[PDB]
Amino acid sequence: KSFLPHFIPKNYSYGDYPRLKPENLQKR
Amino acid sequence: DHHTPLGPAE
Amino acid sequence: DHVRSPNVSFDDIDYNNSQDLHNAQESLLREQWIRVSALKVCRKALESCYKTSGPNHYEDCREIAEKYLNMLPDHRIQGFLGYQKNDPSK
Amino acid sequence: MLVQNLIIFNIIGIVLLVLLNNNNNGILNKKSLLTIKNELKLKQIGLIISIINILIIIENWIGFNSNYYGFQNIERFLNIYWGIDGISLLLVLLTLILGPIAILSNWKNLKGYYTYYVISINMLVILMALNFICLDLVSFYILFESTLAPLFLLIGIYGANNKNKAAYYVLIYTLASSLFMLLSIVIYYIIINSTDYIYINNIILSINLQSLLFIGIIIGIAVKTPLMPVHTWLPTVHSESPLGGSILLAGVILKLAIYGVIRLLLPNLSEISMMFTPIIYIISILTLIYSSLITLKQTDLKVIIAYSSISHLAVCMIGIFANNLIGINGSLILCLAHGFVSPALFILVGGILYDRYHNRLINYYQGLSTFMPIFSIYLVVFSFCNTGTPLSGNFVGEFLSITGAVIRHPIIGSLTAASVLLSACYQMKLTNRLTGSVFSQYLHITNDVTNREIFLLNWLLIPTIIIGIYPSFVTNILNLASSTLIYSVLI
Amino acid sequence: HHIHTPSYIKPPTGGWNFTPANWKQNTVLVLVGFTACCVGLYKLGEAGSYNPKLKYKEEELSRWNQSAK
Amino acid sequence: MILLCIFTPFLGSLISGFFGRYIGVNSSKWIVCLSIFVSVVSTYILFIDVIFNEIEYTYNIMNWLNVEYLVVDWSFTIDKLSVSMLVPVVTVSFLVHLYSVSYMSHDPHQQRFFSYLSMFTFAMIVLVTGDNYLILFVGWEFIGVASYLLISFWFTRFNAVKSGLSALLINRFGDALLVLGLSYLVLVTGSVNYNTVFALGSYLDVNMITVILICFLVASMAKSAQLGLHSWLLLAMEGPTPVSSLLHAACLVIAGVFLLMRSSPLLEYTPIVLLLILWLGGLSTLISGLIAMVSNDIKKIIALSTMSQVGIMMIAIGVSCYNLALFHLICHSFFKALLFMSAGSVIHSIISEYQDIRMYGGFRQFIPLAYTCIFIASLSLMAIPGLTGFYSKDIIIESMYGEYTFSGFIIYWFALISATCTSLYSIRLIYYTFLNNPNSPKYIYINLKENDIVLITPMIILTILSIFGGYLLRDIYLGMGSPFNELFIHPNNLSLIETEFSLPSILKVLPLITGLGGGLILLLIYEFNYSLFLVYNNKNLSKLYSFFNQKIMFDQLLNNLILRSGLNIGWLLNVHIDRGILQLFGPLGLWKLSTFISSKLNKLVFLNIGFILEIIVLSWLLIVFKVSLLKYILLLIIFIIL
Amino acid sequence: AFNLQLEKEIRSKIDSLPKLNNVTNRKLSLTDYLFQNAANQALYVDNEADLKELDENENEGWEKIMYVGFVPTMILIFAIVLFKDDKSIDEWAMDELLLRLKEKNLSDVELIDELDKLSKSHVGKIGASEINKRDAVIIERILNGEYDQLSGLKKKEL
Ligand SMILES: CCCCCCCCCCCCCCCCCC(=O)OC[C@H](COP(=O)(O)OCCN)OC(=O)CCCCCCCCCCCCCCCCC
Ligand SMILES: CCCCCCCCCCCC(=O)OC[C@H](COP(=O)(O)OCC[N+](C)(C)C)OC(=O)CCCCCCCCCCC
Ligand SMILES: CCCCCCCCCCCC(=O)OC[C@H](COP(=O)(O)OCC[N+](C)(C)C)OC(=O)CCCCCCCCCCC
Ligand SMILES: CCCCCCCCCCCC(=O)OC[C@H](COP(=O)(O)OCC[N+](C)(C)C)OC(=O)CCCCCCCCCCC
Ligand SMILES: CCCCCCCCCCCC(=O)OC[C@H](COP(=O)(O)OCC[N+](C)(C)C)OC(=O)CCCCCCCCCCC
Repeated sequence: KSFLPHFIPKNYSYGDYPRLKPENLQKR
Repeated sequence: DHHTPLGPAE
Repeated sequence: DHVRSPNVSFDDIDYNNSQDLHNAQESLLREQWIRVSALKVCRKALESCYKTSGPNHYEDCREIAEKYLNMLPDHRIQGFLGYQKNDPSK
Repeated sequence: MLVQNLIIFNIIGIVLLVLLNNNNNGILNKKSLLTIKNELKLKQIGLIISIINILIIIENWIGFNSNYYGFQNIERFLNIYWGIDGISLLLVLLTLILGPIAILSNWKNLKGYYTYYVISINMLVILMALNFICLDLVSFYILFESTLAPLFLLIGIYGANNKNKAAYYVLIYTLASSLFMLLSIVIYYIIINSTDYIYINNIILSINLQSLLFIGIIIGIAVKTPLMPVHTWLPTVHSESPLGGSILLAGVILKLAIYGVIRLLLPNLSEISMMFTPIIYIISILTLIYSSLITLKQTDLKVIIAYSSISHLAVCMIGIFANNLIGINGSLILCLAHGFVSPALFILVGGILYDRYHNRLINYYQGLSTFMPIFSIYLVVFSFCNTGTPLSGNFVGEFLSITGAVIRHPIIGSLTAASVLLSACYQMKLTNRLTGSVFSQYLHITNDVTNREIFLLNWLLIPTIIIGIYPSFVTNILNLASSTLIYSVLI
Repeated sequence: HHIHTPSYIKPPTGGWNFTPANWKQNTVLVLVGFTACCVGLYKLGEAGSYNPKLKYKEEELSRWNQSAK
Repeated sequence: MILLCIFTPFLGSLISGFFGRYIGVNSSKWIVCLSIFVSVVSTYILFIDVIFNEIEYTYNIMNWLNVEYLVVDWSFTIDKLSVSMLVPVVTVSFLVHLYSVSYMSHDPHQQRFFSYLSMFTFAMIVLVTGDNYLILFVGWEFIGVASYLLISFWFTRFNAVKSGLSALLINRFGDALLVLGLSYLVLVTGSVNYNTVFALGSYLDVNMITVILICFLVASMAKSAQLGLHSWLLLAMEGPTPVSSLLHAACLVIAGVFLLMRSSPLLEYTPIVLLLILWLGGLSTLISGLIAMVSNDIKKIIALSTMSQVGIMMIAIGVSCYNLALFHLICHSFFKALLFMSAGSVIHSIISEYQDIRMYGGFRQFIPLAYTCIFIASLSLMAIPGLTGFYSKDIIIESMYGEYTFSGFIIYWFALISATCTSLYSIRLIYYTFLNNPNSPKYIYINLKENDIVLITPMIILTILSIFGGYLLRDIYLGMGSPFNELFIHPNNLSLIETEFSLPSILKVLPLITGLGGGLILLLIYEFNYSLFLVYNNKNLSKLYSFFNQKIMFDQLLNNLILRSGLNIGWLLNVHIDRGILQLFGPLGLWKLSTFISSKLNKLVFLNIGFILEIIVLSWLLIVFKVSLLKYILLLIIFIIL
Repeated sequence: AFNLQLEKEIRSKIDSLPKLNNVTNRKLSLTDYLFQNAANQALYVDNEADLKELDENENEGWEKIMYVGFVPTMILIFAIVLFKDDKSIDEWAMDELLLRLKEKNLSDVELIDELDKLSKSHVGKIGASEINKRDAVIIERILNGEYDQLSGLKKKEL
């Protein structure tokens, strides 16, 4: 079915910024 | 009909 | 009135004379703009010849077109710094 | 009859405002009448001062001869010689025009101290205008860096949340780099005993020394245009400085680097400018391409406008370093056109949206044409002007700069044509978002563009269209002055 | 029908089906002005237009080519 | 006469744009229609004076650019080529404007729509009437500007907003190459005037001409929606139907064809570009036809038909048949506009305003007048003999075989399949909308009625022009020896004889047999054996249907790969360069360096006799040491800072 | 007009209302900002804050300055670029080329006739244009003669 676009990182660590699963709002 | 009223005079 | 160019060459002046050097720079620039004016007049002949000739523009405007392409590489503003600072003879 | 009248009148103007506002400061606990209505009578006097400054250069413009080679209106003042030619005349007019526009932009959006702001703005306008009419390197550098002191305090006092960081960036980036330019100026005064424009243009230095002098001067210039990779200060300064500071910085200061190339590099270091031209093109092309792509990822409204100025001035640097009249004229035309469109984009972003919602994040704005139609009309029109659409002065400047670049270097100069696509990519993506879709759910309906903001946008749009449709108003003045900067020996 | 907030939203192009009460009076004022511009354009066009294929005789072109040689 | 023809449409745009509030919706629409009609009549007068009397009109407003040898003026010329382009432009624009009066009657923003619609007409007039390439570029850019404002007219709709941006940015890609081509033109010839550049075509280097016209070719593909720059064409369907009718008939979509025909004197001396144009047009004709046979939106099918027909003009250009391309361009502007108008009439007739043909069916009896306009336009599109399309399209397909080269033979098959598909999707579109069993609810059919006379009137005028127009104008453009010096054909490239005589008699009727005969086979299968087309059963058919229904997956490839990577490059530049290394070599890195160095120096300042005494005694070693050791001391000092 | 008694009447009405946030014929002369004493000045300011509190985007104090000083100034700039006797270097070079045409071919009767009837405003319009004028011989002589003296200034060659 749906899949994320390219160049979307699996992980990130920007200090204390919340870490949430990348979601494409177009597919909502 | 739609009978759209005319607006204020310009 | 129409002021004319004070014809002065870099080869017949002393650069220590600031007035003579100023005239040589101006004289070279004014001669280069005359070439551009001549190029535009020659191009006007090519434009007029092309329209009236129609399918005969290759033959009727052959010499005019050849003249335009030869003058184009050098009928442009070149400045004075190049010739002022360089001696072709050396 | 120019510099003497301009300095004396403005100094008297500065004294007049100081005497009136600071007379009752002696712990009087007073109310006074000059301070009524946010010091209206003190803002009005400063606005009148800016208008009179324009009339001063117009009187000298009437006597300007476009068929005369060399500097005109030569004048001795403060042991300094001052003169005007075709290139200097137009840049002075642009600087003085933005005077009243910058003051009118912050008419009633400052928290206080309007008199200090008005004096600082007028001081900056005159100092930058004087920098176009000085006739030696030392006088050029004095006015080049004198503007830092009023600008550093102006940003640090009237700035946004990060004004402290922005004040450090502008002060240190523009001084540490200009000091390298001072070294080249000092070298000129050591080996030639003079820094006069005419005197140093006739002297040919060794090819190694010209390389050293060019690098020292270009560091100060490249930081000020700005060029990559010394450009990071500019987005920070624009995003935090007041609107009037942004107008002067985007409209005048960034044009001093292009004028600096005209005075300090082309006529005195002509041989080394030809050698450095491929390097300058590579830096400017990458500056143009990278800045456009970086702009696509920005979220701050005013930062997007700041990066757009970097890409346009890269074209100006490319055009001005072309060794033909087409590229040189186009670079000068684009500088004048950018001097009007760029402040307008800051006015639309940092003066209209910010003065109502006070947030510069892009996520809060969409569908603004529903309740702000007048704003959207100017936003769309100025967006097309910024992208080089014809009938605007930017197109005339960009096309001639690109054409001159191709004439100078057909292979790599062709890459300058990417500005036509890249500029439309980031500018329209911003404009398409601000006008498309439904009105933002995070915004409350409020007033549209007021009469004061209409005046600012209209009188910045008018010069752009006039130059775009009939640029011969500008070309006729520039043709004789610009033809002197070309270095070529055709045999 | 709906609510368009026309009290303050007054774009140059109308704002959601706008027609002033005095639309007939302004329409005549526009038609006369529009007609006064087409005639002015016609007079300017006729007096300024020319035929680029007739401004020079072919004999004149022959002399231009021979001199350009 | 020339000034009235050109700038009158601009007056209508200004009147509705700024005075539309003060005159109302109805008067704004008709005044704009009046302004276009004045240009229509003035164009027809000039067409007789220019084409038949061999007269030219030139108006020079003022000088634009006067930079040394580069002189550009605000001049407009009306020659045979310009007035030939004006007839499709102004006439269809007026009929679309007349069509737009009743089609947009329920829109709250009609004044702005007509302001944008008339502005587009003025921009296109400037494009074809300028006497130099820069004046052409002015119309070239404002064509994209007006189209951007028209596709995204309903700016409250997300899809329309993003579709308008897609059309603008892709067209700006061509504009970037167009600027580069003009710059090279100034580099080589020092001018952009038609009278100057076209007089030097035979004397210029072939490599120089190729570079200029390669830039022209790239710009043409964006406007004409050829292969590689065609995704925006289907996204243009987000705008109102009058926009699509005007856009895809005698407007921006045809701008790319005009640019190559204008540059014919230069284009004849670079045969390699002609080879590229021939293949690019041939590939686009084959691809467009295949996609249109598995498409469901009624406007998408017609839009794909426009792309297929424009490619037919390109292959005519590729074989140096500029007269063939121009004549098919004029004829196509008439019956293709009729298809869009009648398609929009079907959408308005149905109460639900559905646009999918799968929800249509049995409309033939309920709306016969719209069906006849579609039926006549379809036959004209299918090059049925006797109609306008037959005299304009059938000759181009013949010219491919008549070229008698390897490329021409291959393109002939691509054009032949394109012609076969042209009849196939026309029958398929008609059957689903008018002849299929009803799919929409019964409540739709009891309220299904034809539209008003105002909508009908332009369609009838176009319908008659779609029957007799091509026959009357064939000799002007396709006649042998007809003087059209504006379009230059080299003597070595005249193949109108080998195309007309040497062709086998079978090839003269082969497109007709595959069209009508192939269409009958498709019609019989649909009516009686529809179980064949239940393609969801077969796996290969499902993939094949999906591949062409998704338009050769080009939209997915363009977005998921090209656009995403271009945005990620900016992200990489922003993260690793702008916010990265330039901050390490900047304020952030220098702050950490300053903090480390200043912390060490803060511990060196304290009141202690022993500390200062040792430093003073240590400095005595500088006197003792030979000076050549100073740099070693300098390295030692830095080591202690660590 | 300061009208000190007007502030006394105004202040009393404000003082009559102990509550706040719950006249048109008033102005100030230029001498009011400098010659008024402390007692009179303080009364105006206290009223102004309270009167403003009792409350679009008009009468901000810039309209008269910009429309009398700035807008006419821009008109003057527009007039200068339009109606100033400025001879650009390219315009000068065109006249010089025709002047050198006369000074080199003074024996050509046909050339002098066209030049005399070629008006100054039409000097720079040589070529095909809307103006009915005779300049074919003028163009022909230029096509045959190089009237520039650039080689004369370059007296040194390779
Ligand atoms: C929204 C903000 C407001 C901006 C909107 C309005 C912008 C208007 C822009 C106008 C710019 C000024 C151009 C006109 C200035 C006059 C030009 C001129 O100096 O005259 C040149 C020409 C002949 O030159 P010459 O023989 O030297 O005469 C000089 C006598 N002193 O003499 C002439 O022939 C005069 C011709 C006058 C033409 C009137 C203007 C017509 C409209 C512009 C035409 C441009 C071409 C069409 C562009 C549309 C797109 C195709
Ligand atoms: C062209 C040559 C000009 C040089 C002289 C300029 C004037 C100097 C200041 C003296 C008067 C003064 O300090 O007065 C202060 C004035 C008036 O501000 P205010 O809001 O009324 O003051 C506040 C009092 N309130 C709150 C009661 C109203 O503000 C200024 O400081 C403006 C001028 C200085 C701007 C730049 C400062 C840094 C200069 C660095 C130089 C390299
Ligand atoms: C040749 C072209 C030269 C161009 C300019 C050179 C770089 C200028 C950097 C701006 C610094 C600034 O603005 O100083 C202010 C910054 C503040 O840092 P901040 O932004 O608040 O973040 C950092 C703070 N934190 C981490 C708390 C958020 O303090 C510094 O960094 C102090 C050191 C600056 C020394 C600069 C000397 C440059 C020497 C000459 C070049 C070799
Ligand atoms: C050669 C160039 C000539 C250009 C002159 C053409 C006439 C100008 C008409 C302006 C009025 C108008 O249409 O803009 C304003 C109209 C008003 O909306 P409305 O339809 O009245 O409904 C009102 C309903 N709202 C409020 C929901 C919209 O739309 C807009 O806010 C659209 C925003 C972008 C406007 C783009 C203007 C055109 C840009 C041109 C770039 C060169
Ligand atoms: C028969 C004659 C045919 C020709 C007709 C000519 C009509 C001229 C226009 C008159 C109306 C007018 O100037 O409108 C001005 C308009 C209308 O808004 P406003 O006036 O500010 O009111 C709103 C403010 N309020 C609420 C305070 C009252 O302002 C604008 O936003 C105009 C922005 C410019 C749009 C066009 C830019 C074009 C750029 C490129 C140019 C080639």
